[PDB]
Amino acid sequence: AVGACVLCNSQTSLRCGACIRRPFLCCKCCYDHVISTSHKLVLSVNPYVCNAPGCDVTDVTQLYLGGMSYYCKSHKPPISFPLCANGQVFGLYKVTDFNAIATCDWTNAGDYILANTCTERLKLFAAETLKATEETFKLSYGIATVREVLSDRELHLSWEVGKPRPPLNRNYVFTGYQIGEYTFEKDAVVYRGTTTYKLNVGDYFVLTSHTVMPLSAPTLVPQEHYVRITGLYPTLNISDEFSSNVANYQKVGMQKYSTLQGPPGTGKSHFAIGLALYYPSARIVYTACSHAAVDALCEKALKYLPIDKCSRIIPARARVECFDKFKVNSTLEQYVFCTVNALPETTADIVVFDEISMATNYDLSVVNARLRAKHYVYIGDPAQLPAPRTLLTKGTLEPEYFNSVCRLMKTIGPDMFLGTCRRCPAEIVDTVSALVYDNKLKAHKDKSAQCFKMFYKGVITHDVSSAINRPQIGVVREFLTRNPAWRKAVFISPYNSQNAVASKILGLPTQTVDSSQGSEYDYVIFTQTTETAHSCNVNRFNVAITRAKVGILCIMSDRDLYDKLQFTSLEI
Ligand SMILES: COc1ccc(C)cc1NC(=O)CN
Ligand SMILES: [Zn+2]
Ligand SMILES: [Zn+2]
Ligand SMILES: [Zn+2]
Repeated sequence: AVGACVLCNSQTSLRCGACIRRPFLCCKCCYDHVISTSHKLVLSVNPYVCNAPGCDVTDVTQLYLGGMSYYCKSHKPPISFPLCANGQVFGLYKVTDFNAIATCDWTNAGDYILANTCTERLKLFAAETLKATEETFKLSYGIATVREVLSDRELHLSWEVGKPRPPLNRNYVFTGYQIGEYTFEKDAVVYRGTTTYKLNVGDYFVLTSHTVMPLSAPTLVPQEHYVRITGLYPTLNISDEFSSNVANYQKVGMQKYSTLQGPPGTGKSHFAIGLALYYPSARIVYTACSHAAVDALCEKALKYLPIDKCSRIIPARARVECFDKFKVNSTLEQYVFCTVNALPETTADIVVFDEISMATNYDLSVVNARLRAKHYVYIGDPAQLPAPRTLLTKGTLEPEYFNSVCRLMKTIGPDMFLGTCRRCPAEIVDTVSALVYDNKLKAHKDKSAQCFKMFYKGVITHDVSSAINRPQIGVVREFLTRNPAWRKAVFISPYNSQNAVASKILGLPTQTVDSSQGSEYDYVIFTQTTETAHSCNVNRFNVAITRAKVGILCIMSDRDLYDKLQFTSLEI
């Protein structure tokens, strides 16, 4: 009820009642909000509404102070002062960017640009507002009910009339009814139940709309530079394996926070785990948004760090499987691996936040609120994929606007850059180096002579909006007959519907570009499927072709990206 101004910090009792997060505003800033926007409801212990019986005047510009009460122009007493006058709204202890964050619908790219270019408190206001908007949008969707059960993995659904149907992919996680979370993939639909239960007919699912908590901590803590390693104790016996990162590990101990840009296969988790060997007494918390990113850090830690000092933090609501080898939920172990939403309230000597392109400003802030650390390290790559922005439908979100860490990496550059790709055949490294890394990424591997490209537009069909290209899958099938070593390839495309078709026709394991991020395979077969902004996205393209260790086959739709691929072209 009585708090601090989200703009200039000048204490007040005035909260905007029209803002979905109800932020406190000072006398000066509340005025500049109500007179420039449709937002006219002003709060305190008592709201600014006409006290005269049965009067519906709530607009603060049409209200006045009659002693210690509030009334409109039609009900005010002779001795009454306007609540809105002289650039101020009457309150105790007596902006363009704040207005736009407060009133935008978050469907445009410019809304996200602003949410990242504004002041720090406006970043938290923006992150709270966006997350709250995203959750209330889930409520707009229709309830799905089980009509019949075909088998242990297939079912038929009945939808609510009037309310739209959400897109079916492993992106949208429903909550069965409390029979556990469930996901869907396309009249022959497949049901992916997180908890194994006999799919009851009549039982329904609904999109988990968790409540949005307020943000207290900043996205980035204030930067501190030191002239000596602070609170960390190095070794002069770090294995040659991690010696390439000694100068960077020291930079970590000489700054409050540091950023690491690591292109694919340049040694990000090797750097992250090697930081524990360089400061062997330090308590380190390894965090990331996804369970898969946390698990990939667990796998590297399992190889170099003592297993008895490790613990994998798993929340009670087990939404999918997790890394099994560390002791579970022992919050007190020297090494703690946990997702951002499951983080306990604790301290650390170092906090490592991985896959930073997937973080939102909300995630950056939660980490600063749940973890108080001597040093924070942000590992990721702004040339890789960002978190899906479900409300964003107009415009494209550039990497400098993914989050505060990405913004720093794209404007002032990263503190540390891993320049040598050790995963990919040089054809791939040379392509992405020119495409997204300003020719600064170098190849450790030779050219494999197993990277191919084919320009084939085929025929584009759609499953609602998720696209399919059966002729591009036909070309893959023909290629497989002539190149049987490729029988072990992973099939990748920008669309679930393309992947579902390729799975039945080719029999290859399937993966979307977005779900492939962080993973590597010997052989990759990629079909572009369409020439949309989604399938032409250079960060998505970069992720797609950098999954391969040995060979890649790219069936392309876009001439531009095809021409850039430094691969042997194939005929047909
Ligand atoms: C657009 O570049 C290419 C396209 C196709 C092939 C076979 C090679 C290159 N470029 C190189 O191998 C580096 N000069
Ligand atoms: Zn203010
Ligand atoms: Zn408002
Ligand atoms: Zn009135």
